[PDB]
Amino acid sequence: LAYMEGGALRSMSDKALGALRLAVADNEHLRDALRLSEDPKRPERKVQFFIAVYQHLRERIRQDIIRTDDPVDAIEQMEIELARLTEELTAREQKLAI
Amino acid sequence: IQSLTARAPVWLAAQDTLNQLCEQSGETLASSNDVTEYMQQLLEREREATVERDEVAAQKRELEKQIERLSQPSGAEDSRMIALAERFGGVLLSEIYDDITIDDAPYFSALYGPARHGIVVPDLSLVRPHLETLEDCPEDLYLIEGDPQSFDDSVFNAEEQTNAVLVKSSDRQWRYSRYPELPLFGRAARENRLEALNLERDALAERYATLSFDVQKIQRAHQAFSQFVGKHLSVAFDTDPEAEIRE
Amino acid sequence: ITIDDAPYFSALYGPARHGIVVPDLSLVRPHLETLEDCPEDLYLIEGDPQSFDDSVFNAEEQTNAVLVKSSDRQWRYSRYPELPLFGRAARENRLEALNLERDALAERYATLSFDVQKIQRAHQAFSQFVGKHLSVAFDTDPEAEIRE
Repeated sequence: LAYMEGGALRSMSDKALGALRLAVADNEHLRDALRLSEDPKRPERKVQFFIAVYQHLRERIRQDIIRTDDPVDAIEQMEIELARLTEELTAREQKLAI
Repeated sequence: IQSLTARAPVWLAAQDTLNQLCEQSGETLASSNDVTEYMQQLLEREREATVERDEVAAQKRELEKQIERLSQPSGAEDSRMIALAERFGGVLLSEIYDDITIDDAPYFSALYGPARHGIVVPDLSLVRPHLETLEDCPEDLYLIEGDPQSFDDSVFNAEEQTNAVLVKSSDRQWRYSRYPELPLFGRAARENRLEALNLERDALAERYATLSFDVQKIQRAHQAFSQFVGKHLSVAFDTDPEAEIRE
Repeated sequence: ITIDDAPYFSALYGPARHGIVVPDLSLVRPHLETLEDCPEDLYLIEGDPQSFDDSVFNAEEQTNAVLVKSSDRQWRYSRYPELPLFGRAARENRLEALNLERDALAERYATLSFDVQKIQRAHQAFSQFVGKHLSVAFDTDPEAEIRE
């Protein structure tokens, strides 16, 4: 993005914030951090929000079965878990039927 | 300078995408040809993992089929044994011997032979009409005559031997039943054994899930590489503009 | 034995289909306790291997099935199987059909491999082009500019 004027950057930021609004509807702490982050005179808050995201995304890892501190690398582990749980669901359905 | 600046953003985005893609892999890419050999290695790993996954899946399916075969009403040839059992006022012999001990279970199973799973019908004349109708049934259906509640032991030409039983099934004909393990009769701990089968299949399913996830990961990596090359090759491995622009 | 009655013979014999024609029965009883690898429900019959008399059954023929008084209070109902243990005649045509299917699969694999080879070659040609002529690819003719 180093070679793009500021107006387009503002537009992408606006669209991303619009998406985040829907995305973080459920959470309250992340929602509050986002609501703080839009003050143009406190830029660091935005950065903090990102940290607050990753930080949060780490605590809810459920590290009991996951290890990757980086949430980006935990998508594979969640996919593994969904596949395993689909197998377990099939087994449970058969057991309930019998 | 303006030409290089115009070229810049495309090159920079390409470099970032390529770096992410390669770092995701253990290897670092340096050429279009190198990307092609990486694709070939990806295909090799995929065509391997799929074979192991299918083999594990076949083993798994066999395990669940075996587990089910022991399920209901009392683990037996319940595919048609059910209808064959309630359609006539009889009771499964295996169920009749459901509570026999694990020790007497092998002896009685060997004694009864292929007739272990038979159905007790004191008349044998209820099945006489329906016999012609039966075209969907186990290739060898077994029936015994007596009181289902208190059936008297089938009279046999039995002859017990060490961990086995000889029997004379018909004139000049002997069947020698070696004491089986984990028999048909005594279907109380056989439920425990099908539980053991479930335990066994747990690891099979775990391994199958790991193989399936590996297959999915390789597929997604290949698709990402394809999309990359679709958007990316035009500027891949080209010189850095930023240094030129600064100079 | 004939193909026609082979399913009948198999249905009649049941699990006793697989049996050894030992006219003595005396080598088994001492060795009976000595048999451990043998099939759990081993079947043995007394008869002459040179001329094996028809085995003893109280057989009644139902439509594509049989009922035999196997023993007292034991009437056994069986159906006609396919590819019976008796009358195999080496069933060589089944082997041939399986070989036909395998050979068709191999031919299909060969054709697909040839197609993959051609696709690989085309890919390598494209890579070669983009490695050596991509820079000037699709660009205009400089002769007009030179003349201008």
